[PDB]
Amino acid sequence: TTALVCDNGSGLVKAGFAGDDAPRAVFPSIVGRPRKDSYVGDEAQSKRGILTLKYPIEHGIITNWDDMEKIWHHTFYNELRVAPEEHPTLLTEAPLNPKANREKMTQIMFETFNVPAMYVAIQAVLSLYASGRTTGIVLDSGDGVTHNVPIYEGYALPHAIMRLDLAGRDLTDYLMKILTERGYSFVTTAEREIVRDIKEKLCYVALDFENEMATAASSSSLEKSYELPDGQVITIGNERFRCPETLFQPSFIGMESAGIHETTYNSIMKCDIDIRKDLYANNVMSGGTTMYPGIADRMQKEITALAPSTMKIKIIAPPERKYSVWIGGSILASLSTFQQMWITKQEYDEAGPSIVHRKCF
Amino acid sequence: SLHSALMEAIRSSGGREKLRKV
Ligand SMILES: Nc1ncnc2c1ncn2[C@@H]1O[C@H](COP(=O)(O)OP(=O)(O)OP(=O)(O)O)[C@@H](O)[C@H]1O
Ligand SMILES: [Ca+2]
Ligand SMILES: [Ca+2]
Repeated sequence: TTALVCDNGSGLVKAGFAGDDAPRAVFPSIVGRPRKDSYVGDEAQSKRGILTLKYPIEHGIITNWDDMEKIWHHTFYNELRVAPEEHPTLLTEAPLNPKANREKMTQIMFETFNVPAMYVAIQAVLSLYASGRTTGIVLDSGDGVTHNVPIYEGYALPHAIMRLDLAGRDLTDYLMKILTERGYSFVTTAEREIVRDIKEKLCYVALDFENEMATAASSSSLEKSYELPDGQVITIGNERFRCPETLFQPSFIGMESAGIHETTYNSIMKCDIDIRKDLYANNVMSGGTTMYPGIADRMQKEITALAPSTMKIKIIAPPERKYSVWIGGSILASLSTFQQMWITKQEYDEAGPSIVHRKCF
Repeated sequence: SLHSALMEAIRSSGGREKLRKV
């Protein structure tokens, strides 16, 4: 009776066993069909040239339930090599996940995979737990969506959650944009993968945007070279920080939305006055798109400008931020005190799928 | 309260060492 932990993201699945310190499998959240009859995860990616890819999770939400079932089946049987009917399964969901979506996940786990028990946790909350906290505000930026999730004593506060429809995939696309201004042409799906590697390796958040652009314009001290797979070597400059600057200025890609520093402040300002200090002192970064060097310092600067002068602002950026959601789930699911909170098959059978709201919050 | 015992466990259980290396 060992529990499984599955963290389903728009871009990557992280799956493993509760009590482990790392997920056993990390693979793209993709289903490919020929351009057998379908391929999932790491097959479908290494075999990409002969496949058309579909992403069942978009913008943090499951949009294709048939292909999401394939991802789950592939997670259980191919990657983890377990029979789901023998294991309690902890799943994760985005903040403000629609009611009908959570019920559909629950129904599938119980009626299709016949799990003995399951639980649905909000990803941001698991990241807060992984950092040793039960109170704080989480900035979760992944591949498809970015959220500010204030959390007080294990309860995410849905009225104060902020959502920015901008994350790693958009930043990759934006870096493809602006690299063309330097004269480089990255168009194909394989070239997108290269630009994503450029972003993950060379990009950073400037502490002050205008100063950094002036530095980049008057010298080459911020330029960095990158070897393409074919051996050719390109040089990138102010794109290093112009790409993630979009998080703070979404209008760079034409979004009429406030940047992540302002949404953090507004989310705090929608919480009870009583708890705001604890939120300001516990700003936890999570997700792959918060990995940029310098993002913590910039958030500290920008929130200090918005918050009252006496407030203490701390930004926590743990080193395993790509995996904090999974680690938090591994911790939670393996706690002795957690076990009464699994939804059991009997409770599901007696209440219907609406049991997930009663028990997961 | 059952929630608080879980929250207390999350903060001070020591779970993060207790995770097996894999
Ligand atoms: N070092 C890095 N610097 C910048 N971006 C990174 C880095 N590492 C990963 N990323 C980006 O993080 C994204 C994946 O992060 P994560 O696994 O948290 O997303 P997800 O869970 O699939 O998506 P979501 O949470 O939006 O549904 C990818 O876009 C990837 O390019
Ligand atoms: Ca995620
Ligand atoms: Ca297809």
